[PDB]
Amino acid sequence: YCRFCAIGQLRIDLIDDLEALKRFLSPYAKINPRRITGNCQMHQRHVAKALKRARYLALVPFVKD
Amino acid sequence: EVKNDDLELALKKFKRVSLEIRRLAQRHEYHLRKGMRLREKRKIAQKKRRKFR
Amino acid sequence: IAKRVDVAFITQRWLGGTLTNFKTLSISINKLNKLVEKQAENAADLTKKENLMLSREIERLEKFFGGVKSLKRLPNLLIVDDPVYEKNAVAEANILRIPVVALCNTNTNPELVDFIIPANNHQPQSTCLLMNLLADAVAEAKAMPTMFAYKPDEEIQIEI
Amino acid sequence: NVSSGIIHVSCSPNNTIVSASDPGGNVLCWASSGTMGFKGSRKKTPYSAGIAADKVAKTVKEMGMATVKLFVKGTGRGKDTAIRSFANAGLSITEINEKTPIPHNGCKPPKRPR
Amino acid sequence: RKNRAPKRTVLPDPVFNNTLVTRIINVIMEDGKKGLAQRILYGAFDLIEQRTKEKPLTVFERAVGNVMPRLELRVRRIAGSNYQVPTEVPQDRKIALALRWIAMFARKRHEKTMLEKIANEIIDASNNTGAAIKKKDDTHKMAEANKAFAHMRW
RNA sequence: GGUGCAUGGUUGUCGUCAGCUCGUGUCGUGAGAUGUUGGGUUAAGUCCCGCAACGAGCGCAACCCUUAUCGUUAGUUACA
RNA sequence: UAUUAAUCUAGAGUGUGGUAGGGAGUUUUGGAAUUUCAUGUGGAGCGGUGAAAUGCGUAGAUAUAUGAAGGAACACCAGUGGCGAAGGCGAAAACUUAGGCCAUUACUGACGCUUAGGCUUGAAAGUGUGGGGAGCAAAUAGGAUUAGAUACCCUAGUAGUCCACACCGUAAACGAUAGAUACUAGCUGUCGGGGCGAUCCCCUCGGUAGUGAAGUUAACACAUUAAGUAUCUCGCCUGGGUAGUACAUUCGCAAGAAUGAAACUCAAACGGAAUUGACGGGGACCCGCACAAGUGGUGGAGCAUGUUGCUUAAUUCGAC
Repeated sequence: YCRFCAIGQLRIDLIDDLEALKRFLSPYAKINPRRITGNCQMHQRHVAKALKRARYLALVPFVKD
Repeated sequence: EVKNDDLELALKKFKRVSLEIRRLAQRHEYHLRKGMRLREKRKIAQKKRRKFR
Repeated sequence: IAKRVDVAFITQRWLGGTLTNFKTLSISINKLNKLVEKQAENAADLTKKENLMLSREIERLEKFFGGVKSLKRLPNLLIVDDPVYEKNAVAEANILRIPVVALCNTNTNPELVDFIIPANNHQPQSTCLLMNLLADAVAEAKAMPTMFAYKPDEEIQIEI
Repeated sequence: NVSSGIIHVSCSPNNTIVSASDPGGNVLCWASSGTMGFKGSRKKTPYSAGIAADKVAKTVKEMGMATVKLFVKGTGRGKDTAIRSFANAGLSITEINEKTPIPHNGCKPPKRPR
Repeated sequence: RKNRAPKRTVLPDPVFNNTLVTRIINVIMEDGKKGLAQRILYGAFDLIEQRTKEKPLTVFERAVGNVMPRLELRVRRIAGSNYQVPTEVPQDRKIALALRWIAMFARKRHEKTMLEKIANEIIDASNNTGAAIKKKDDTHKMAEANKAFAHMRW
């Protein structure tokens, strides 16, 4: 279930589609792999970078809910 | 990793969380290499692509 | 097809070799027919366990020879419902010199059958029509009334 | 003691420790797998951890406690069964947190046991 | 690998009307005879109402009910430090083990004529004084002692 | 008298284990495979479905000896 | 075959529009977590394997919870992966940014490719200098199974591991697959581009992979990225130990490395793959007084039996 090729924005950054980035983020502050997300993986790797930034930005915890 | 559902149901939901943490953090007591880390990442990818698909 | 034109046919397992190897299979089908004839002649001359074993062996031979037991001679021509489904049949036909007619599918290969026909088995509209018309060819060849091959749209035998 | 408090459970491949403590940090009691006649191989089993956890829950119930906080720190296989032992030993549970020394992929660990 | 086989239980002793009676007679078997252990059991009962008086039928059924064990221990080893794992057994082997215990603790003793010693042995095994009840208590207490190794069952 | 480092004849052994195979044929450039393996069943390849397969033999069992119900040939020296 | 001139690009590459990636290096920040430090508590353990042991510990150890210093790398994200000259890259960010991708009609206009020479890099170890040893750990110290054992394991601990100038310029440098050019299905599956639509299920061309047609190979197996198709070029293998030992060239302060022999011997090489078995501290399947149980018997004891080491006038031989 892609959320960036589906939305057609095609623009990935820190804060403009955060809920779309979190759609691939489990409540456990962990991102689902490619075999679970099943998307174009441009947007999924962008999610990877953005949510690792969020962990660095303390949006979501490292090891917590 | 917090789990607060009921007196006992919270632990029932926490069982899977504890299993996940135990399987994730078990690799800090033996020898490992970064190339072997990528190797085992590819191996588990193949495992979940063949079994879990 | 058989009830419209009398002809030897194979419906059970086409054995992995019944045309390139048919000598010890000719003797096998002869043993089967002879044992059935003896059982018709026999009426409980032995213990019933031996009769149970006799029926056991008869059915064992039937479950492999049930298809190939009506012809006593090698065929001069054979049809195929699917080239990949009848690997034994096409193999034994290529060992001989008899041409092959098959209903090729897009997942099959067209370099295996002497008469490639794009007839689907997943879609029954082709296979039913082709079976009926193959029957009708030899029917009109034998000077008997013909059912199909002159209709714009024959019987709709769509499989569920 | 105080009705509140925290029960902490730590596990290493050949050790388990369980301590009932005040919320400020000071402990009220603690036990380990070696406290009984199961030291060694028998102390790597969930039985030793369960009995130690029951012992500390019982001795802190005598010392005075109720529904407790749950702090697990470690990577042991019995880190889930210990919480069940807390729940069934009178020191019931409502929530559980993680104080584990789980390292984000870091430096060299000890040598490989095999 | 053989599996469940048709074990057979013979007709009960038709002078006391109990299958456990004939099983006991055929477990304490000396020289092969049942006319031997039958006399042994009858004289044992006679001396039972002679010393330590008790009705033979009630005391026998009570002993049969009580001296039966609870579980069994299978030996398990992988590399070292072998241990036991609990397992369940049908009651036939339980009463068989009771038979064997009675035979072993009766056929061998000083303290003269066997009549009174076997009567004393069966009476002690009946009134819960330790001759076979201790094994039943231990096998229950054994599971909670080596439970750390008992849990390791596959 | 010996060399079972010639052996025969005879066996034991795995093991009464459920295995050993073979002819028809085909594939693999080749050793090799296939039929037997797997899955069902009395210990049991007693037996069956299946397949590059078809059948057939050896082991095995049903078949043989003893135990064995009734009847049948016939009755003493068993019986009495 | 090669040269001559220019327009055509169509490979060399280039432009416009877009473009994925942990590329690399340098720089910036952060603490989840451990140790020191601070608050404490507490009783008798902690540390850990195959059982345990070395070791820490009543002076307070382990544990218990966070916080400053410290430095390591940054759970999932992590792709039948991307990128990357193989080599290697995973917290996040910035600078240079290499190259990957199409829409590439357009563009100098054969410019091109390999390439011994040469240049560079090639992991990591280790090591010269400046740091921490918080954590790990070679060497080291101890316990432990091997007949010892340095080897499995566990605990600690110096250099070092981690950073920068870096060096050794060596590999299991693996796709065990040298590059560049032109072409070759389908399918399986990860990815990029343009195009047009909700995203997968859309097309095209490519990067990294596989089954597999034709094709190739000794078979295994390559197969659109070939080991194919043909070309071009370079280096190597024309047997193994001999053999990285002889001489000898070169790099290095350091630890050590690149090219490179023989006499002598074997018909072979720890030659390769496939190919039928049993074993496996690899198992699946199928069964047996094969195992438990009691009955016993022997090993414990007496004779009865025959033998064996010994002893005889022979203690007949074999069955081991």
